[PDB]
Amino acid sequence: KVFGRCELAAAMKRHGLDNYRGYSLGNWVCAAKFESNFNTQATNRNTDGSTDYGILQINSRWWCNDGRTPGSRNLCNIPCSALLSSDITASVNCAKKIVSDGNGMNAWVAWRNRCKGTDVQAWIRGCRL
Ligand code: NA
Repeated sequence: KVFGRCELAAAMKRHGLDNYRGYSLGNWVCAAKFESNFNTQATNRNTDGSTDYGILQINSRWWCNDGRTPGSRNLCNIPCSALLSSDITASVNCAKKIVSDGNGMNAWVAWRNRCKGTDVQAWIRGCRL
């Protein structure tokens, strides 16, 4: 499913991401925009053999099991395919585990290079939250 900007914001807010670990909603919508362009079915393979899945492009090396990433840890205890669902619940639950990790949202390269330090509030403006 391809989410609308405000539709995703509301869905993320309802799942408790607004200000989770101090990161405002704008940060999460911005990350999803540049990671997958709001497409829950987005997949991208990396040179190390791992693959990123879903709206938040969660990596198979440490967070989910896709059956083809040797030495993966599956920290979110879930099949990577579950992260491609129209229901973002799984991606959100795993993201909360990731952001609590230790490096915060810096775990997401697009957020560091394209969202961090910018006016993230702009991503939820005009929305009925
Ligand atoms: Na894994």
